[PDB]
Amino acid sequence: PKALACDGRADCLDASDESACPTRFPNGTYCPAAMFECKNHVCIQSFWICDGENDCVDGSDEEIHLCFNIP
Amino acid sequence: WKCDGQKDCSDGSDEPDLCPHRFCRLGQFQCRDGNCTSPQALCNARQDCADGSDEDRVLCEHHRCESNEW
Ligand SMILES: *[C@@H]1O[C@H](CO)[C@@H](O[C@@H]2O[C@H](CO)[C@@H](O[C@@H]3O[C@H](CO[C@H]4O[C@H](CO)[C@@H](O)[C@H](O)[C@@H]4O)[C@@H](O)[C@H](O[C@H]4O[C@H](CO)[C@@H](O)[C@H](O)[C@@H]4O)[C@@H]3O)[C@H](O)[C@H]2NC(C)=O)[C@H](O)[C@H]1NC(C)=O
Ligand SMILES: *[C@@H]1O[C@H](CO)[C@@H](O[C@@H]2O[C@H](CO)[C@@H](O[C@@H]3O[C@H](CO[C@H]4O[C@H](CO)[C@@H](O)[C@H](O)[C@@H]4O)[C@@H](O)[C@H](O[C@H]4O[C@H](CO)[C@@H](O)[C@H](O)[C@@H]4O)[C@@H]3O)[C@H](O)[C@H]2NC(C)=O)[C@H](O)[C@H]1NC(C)=O
Ligand SMILES: *[C@H]1O[C@H](CO)[C@H](O)[C@H](O)[C@H]1NC(C)=O
Ligand SMILES: [Ca+2]
Ligand SMILES: [Ca+2]
Ligand SMILES: [Ca+2]
Ligand SMILES: [Ca+2]
Repeated sequence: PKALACDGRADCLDASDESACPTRFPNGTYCPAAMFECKNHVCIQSFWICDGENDCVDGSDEEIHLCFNIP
Repeated sequence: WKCDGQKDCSDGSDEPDLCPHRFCRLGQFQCRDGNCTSPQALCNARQDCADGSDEDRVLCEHHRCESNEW
């Protein structure tokens, strides 16, 4: 469904629906501040970081250089 | 329904400019801290939000439901 495109979330199996649409804010930002964002422009609740699952399809959450600083 | 971009109301009071940022999809209640839950979770005596905004006293003070439930 078209309405699910560019809502912040992975809906295409390869998250293509987020991958090719504008920034969300004037300061050049793709996601609300209270969340974690991935290089394909999907963004997710913070606790998904390094939980063991590639939650945004680019897998930026599971790149360990993030949670080297998270207990 | 309030604060979701979809102008459900004709006069436009449904969507003010002082509206907080919406995290949840259309149809989902938004907790004050930004969490989401199904509408039936409101005032159900079970803390369904992290901070329990669905269980705030003011939200339940004059709660009502349809003719088929007691
Ligand atoms: C690009 O631009 C966006 C905004 O367009 C930035 O995101 C904002 O970042 C700021 C700073 O973190 C956020 O401001 C803070 O929000 C907290 C939460 O309140 C929000 O959510 C509630 C939910 O009920 C709403 O009611 C409310 O209106 C807000 O939307 C506040 O608690 C914070 O207040 C505290 O700090 C301030 C000082 O900053 C004090 O004055 C207060 O007393 C208090 O201590 C604060 O207001 C803002 O909410 C963010 N908005 C969004 C949409 O995310 C990005 O950070 C920015 N990104 C980049 C990379 O530049
Ligand atoms: C949806 O619901 C979930 C829970 O199911 C929320 O999770 C909480 O998120 C908040 C932040 O939004 C977390 O608060 C952080 O707590 C850190 C310390 O933890 C103690 O205090 C918290 C309560 O604040 C307790 O929950 C916890 O048990 C501990 O007692 C702080 O260090 C953090 O500070 C952050 O901001 C300051 C000020 O800018 C910075 O200096 C810090 O570096 C840091 O960035 C923060 O306050 C809280 O711990 C989470 N709780 C749980 C149980 O997960 C989600 O956030 C919510 N979804 C969204 C989108 O908001
Ligand atoms: C992203 O889109 C926003 C919409 O508010 C702004 O137009 C912003 O200038 C855009 N940034 C870029 C680099 O295109
Ligand atoms: Ca999407
Ligand atoms: Ca993850
Ligand atoms: Ca509305
Ligand atoms: Ca509840």
